[PDB]
Amino acid sequence: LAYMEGGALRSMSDKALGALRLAVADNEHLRDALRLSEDPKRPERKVQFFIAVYQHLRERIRQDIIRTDDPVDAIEQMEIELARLTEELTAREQKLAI
Amino acid sequence: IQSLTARAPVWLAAQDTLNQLCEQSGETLASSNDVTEYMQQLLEREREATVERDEVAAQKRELEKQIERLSQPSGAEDSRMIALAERFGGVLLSEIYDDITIDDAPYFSALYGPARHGIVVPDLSLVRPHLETLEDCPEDLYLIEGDPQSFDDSVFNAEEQTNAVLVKSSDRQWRYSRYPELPLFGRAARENRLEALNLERDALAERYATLSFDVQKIQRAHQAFSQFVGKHLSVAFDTDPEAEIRE
Amino acid sequence: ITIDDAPYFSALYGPARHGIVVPDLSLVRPHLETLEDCPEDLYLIEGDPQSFDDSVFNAEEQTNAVLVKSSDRQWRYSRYPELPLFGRAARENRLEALNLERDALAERYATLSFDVQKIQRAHQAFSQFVGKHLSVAFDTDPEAEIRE
Repeated sequence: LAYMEGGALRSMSDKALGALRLAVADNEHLRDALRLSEDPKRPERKVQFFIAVYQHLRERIRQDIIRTDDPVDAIEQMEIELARLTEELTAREQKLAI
Repeated sequence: IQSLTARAPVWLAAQDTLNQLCEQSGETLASSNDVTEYMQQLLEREREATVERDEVAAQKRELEKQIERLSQPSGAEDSRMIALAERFGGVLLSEIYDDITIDDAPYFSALYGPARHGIVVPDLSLVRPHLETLEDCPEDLYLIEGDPQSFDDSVFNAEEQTNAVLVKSSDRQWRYSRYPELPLFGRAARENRLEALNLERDALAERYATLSFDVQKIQRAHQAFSQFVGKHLSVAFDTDPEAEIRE
Repeated sequence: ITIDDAPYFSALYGPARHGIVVPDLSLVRPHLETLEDCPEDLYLIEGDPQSFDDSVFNAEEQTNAVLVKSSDRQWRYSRYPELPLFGRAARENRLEALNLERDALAERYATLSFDVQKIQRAHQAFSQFVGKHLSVAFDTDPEAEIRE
């Protein structure tokens, strides 16, 4: 993005914030951090929000079965878990039927 | 300078995408040809993992089929044994011997032979009409005559031997039943054994899930590489503009 | 034995289909306790291997099935199987059909491999082009500019 004027950057930021609004509807702490982050005179808050995201995304890892501190690398582990749980669901359905 | 600046953003985005893609892999890419050999290695790993996954899946399916075969009403040839059992006022012999001990279970199973799973019908004349109708049934259906509640032991030409039983099934004909393990009769701990089968299949399913996830990961990596090359090759491995622009 | 009655013979014999024609029965009883690898429900019959008399059954023929008084209070109902243990005649045509299917699969694999080879070659040609002529690819003719 180093070679793009500021107006387009503002537009992408606006669209991303619009998406985040829907995305973080459920959470309250992340929602509050986002609501703080839009003050143009406190830029660091935005950065903090990102940290607050990753930080949060780490605590809810459920590290009991996951290890990757980086949430980006935990998508594979969640996919593994969904596949395993689909197998377990099939087994449970058969057991309930019998 | 303006030409290089115009070229810049495309090159920079390409470099970032390529770096992410390669770092995701253990290897670092340096050429279009190198990307092609990486694709070939990806295909090799995929065509391997799929074979192991299918083999594990076949083993798994066999395990669940075996587990089910022991399920209901009392683990037996319940595919048609059910209808064959309630359609006539009889009771499964295996169920009749459901509570026999694990020790007497092998002896009685060997004694009864292929007739272990038979159905007790004191008349044998209820099945006489329906016999012609039966075209969907186990290739060898077994029936015994007596009181289902208190059936008297089938009279046999039995002859017990060490961990086995000889029997004379018909004139000049002997069947020698070696004491089986984990028999048909005594279907109380056989439920425990099908539980053991479930335990066994747990690891099979775990391994199958790991193989399936590996297959999915390789597929997604290949698709990402394809999309990359679709958007990316035009500027891949080209010189850095930023240094030129600064100079 | 004939193909026609082979399913009948198999249905009649049941699990006793697989049996050894030992006219003595005396080598088994001492060795009976000595048999451990043998099939759990081993079947043995007394008869002459040179001329094996028809085995003893109280057989009644139902439509594509049989009922035999196997023993007292034991009437056994069986159906006609396919590819019976008796009358195999080496069933060589089944082997041939399986070989036909395998050979068709191999031919299909060969054709697909040839197609993959051609696709690989085309890919390598494209890579070669983009490695050596991509820079000037699709660009205009400089002769007009030179003349201008």
